[PDB]
Amino acid sequence: GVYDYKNFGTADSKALFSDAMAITLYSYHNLDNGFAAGYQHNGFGLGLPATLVTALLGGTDSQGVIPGIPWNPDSEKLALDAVKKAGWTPITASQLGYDGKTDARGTFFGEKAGYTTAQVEILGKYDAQGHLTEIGIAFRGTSGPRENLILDSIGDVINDLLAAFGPKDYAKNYVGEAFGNLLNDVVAFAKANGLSGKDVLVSGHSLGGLAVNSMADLSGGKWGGFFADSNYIAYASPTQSSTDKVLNVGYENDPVFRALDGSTFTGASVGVHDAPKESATDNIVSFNDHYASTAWNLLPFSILNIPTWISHLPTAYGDGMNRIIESKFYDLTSKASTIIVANLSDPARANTWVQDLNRNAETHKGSTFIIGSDSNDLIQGGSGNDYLEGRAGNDTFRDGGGYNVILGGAGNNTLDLQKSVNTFDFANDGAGNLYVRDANGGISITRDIGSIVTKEPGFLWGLFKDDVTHSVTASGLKVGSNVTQYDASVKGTNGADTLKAHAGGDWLFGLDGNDHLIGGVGNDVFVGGAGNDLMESGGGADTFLFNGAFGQDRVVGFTSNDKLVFLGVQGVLPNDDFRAHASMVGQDTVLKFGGDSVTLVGVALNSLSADGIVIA
Ligand SMILES: [Ca+2]
Ligand SMILES: [Ca+2]
Ligand SMILES: [Ca+2]
Ligand SMILES: [Ca+2]
Ligand SMILES: [Ca+2]
Ligand SMILES: [Ca+2]
Ligand SMILES: [Ca+2]
Ligand SMILES: [Ca+2]
Ligand SMILES: [Ca+2]
Ligand SMILES: [Zn+2]
Ligand SMILES: [Zn+2]
Repeated sequence: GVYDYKNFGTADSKALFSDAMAITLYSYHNLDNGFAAGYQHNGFGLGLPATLVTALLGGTDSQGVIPGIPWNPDSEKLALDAVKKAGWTPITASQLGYDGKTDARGTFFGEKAGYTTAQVEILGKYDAQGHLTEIGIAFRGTSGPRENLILDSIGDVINDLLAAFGPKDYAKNYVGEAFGNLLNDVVAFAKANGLSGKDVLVSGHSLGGLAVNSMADLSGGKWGGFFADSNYIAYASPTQSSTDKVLNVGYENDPVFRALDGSTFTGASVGVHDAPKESATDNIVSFNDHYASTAWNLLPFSILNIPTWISHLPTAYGDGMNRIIESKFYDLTSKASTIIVANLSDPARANTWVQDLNRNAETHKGSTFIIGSDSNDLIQGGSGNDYLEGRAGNDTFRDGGGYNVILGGAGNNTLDLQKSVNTFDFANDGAGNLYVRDANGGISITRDIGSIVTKEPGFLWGLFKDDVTHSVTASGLKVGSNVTQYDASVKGTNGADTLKAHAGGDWLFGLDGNDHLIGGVGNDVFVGGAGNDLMESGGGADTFLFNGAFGQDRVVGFTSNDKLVFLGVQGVLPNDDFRAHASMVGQDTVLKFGGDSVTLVGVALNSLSADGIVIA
């Protein structure tokens, strides 16, 4: 998964991420809440006020209205209830033995000149018996003194800030300067409660995220090395530490995210700065009204241009990346996966297709994950391989080709093929998968899509209608009661079956259990399913399709004109080809995808070509 961290598995890494997000949002105390609500209801026509940028960078004399920043009067309680719902309670000064200042929210403040407006939340997570089990440190970074955020233009302010982070280790030393003594008290408190460094989660967003990287960098030498083994997840940070400790999460179109290289100001800092970085998630797109709009994108992309900070806002971090976490596709992803997250206002969502525009970013490689919202989305996949997730709402999908998985989710969902139904083949395994194969051979596996919309240029049956709506049934595609019949198939059971294709060619659906699939002289598509399946070509131009936890399969009689298709399988890195997954065991080629494998019986590895092994 994209948020894998150290050596936690997929699941623990996800629980870790979800906690980092919760304590990070808590540190802002709903700063952007009224703004996010306004954008969601109305769109981004009014753009983004300079006052919001200065608030994000400099903090607030709170809590209440600020010009151009709509204020939710329940900002504070909403935020506190939320962090608690996530399992976290602020720890008091008194619990810490800390002699310094906390305000009425229980927030802690920086300790040295230049750092006194810096903020941090110290939170505890407790088991059902009320024993402390984890400590959360959520940095809320500031630039320093507020009156310095209006002395020049907002663009000068931003530009000067960035140029100041690297010289004299300003960004590196930040947490040591601001919170050096507080963090000593945290060590003592951790130890008295039987916690070590591994039980501490450190997070924060922005200058907060810059603080997370600072603390990582300081963790080896300060506080007796106690936090060296701590968990560091930083959101939308301009900087990256020189350790291997920090998971730097951000949107690729967030102009603050990765603005600096380490903490070094470069020629790209004020432009597009989308070079790959080891600690970073490089290719997560926030598909919001700005990213989507030609008008908003007229000016060159730059942090110095305030509208672009729309993609920096913390509410869309929490909302969008939680949907990644909840995704059915989550365990297919990895750190550099291209993930497009539906982040449009209610107005834009009605008429805008969520798609990878690849705007202001290096060329996206490998498969694309598009994650919808819980409302009605319009989702467009590209001509390569796509994983499209509708979630709730009535969603409409389009896709331009390749191999795809399309998950309608709850609701009444539609796949609009934009082409004649005569250019497609439809198969159905009776277990909720409808397969859609285009005229070039590209297969989509679809679930929970009840309508297919075709475009017929000629009259269908003499009967029907440029756009034509077919209803997906157990027995075929229905218009009223025209049938487009499913391709011929043989279906098994969830036990061990032998299935035999007819000479004409059959989709063979093994399903669960260890199946024996006997193709014939014709063109078969083999779907062994779960279990360890033995699949025999039997002649023809055959396709073998692997999805999910497909087991340990054996393929017999594979030739040049046959094709393997791996779609929604484990262990695939962007632009892996088959060689990355291939080895010889005896006279057999073996392809491994996580703990699943295909053995090509009697096939020499050197005899194979990438064109017959599709890795999506
Ligand atoms: Ca990128
Ligand atoms: Ca596609
Ligand atoms: Ca949806
Ligand atoms: Ca849906
Ligand atoms: Ca079976
Ligand atoms: Ca099977
Ligand atoms: Ca065959
Ligand atoms: Ca199998
Ligand atoms: Ca063949
Ligand atoms: Zn306990
Ligand atoms: Zn056999």
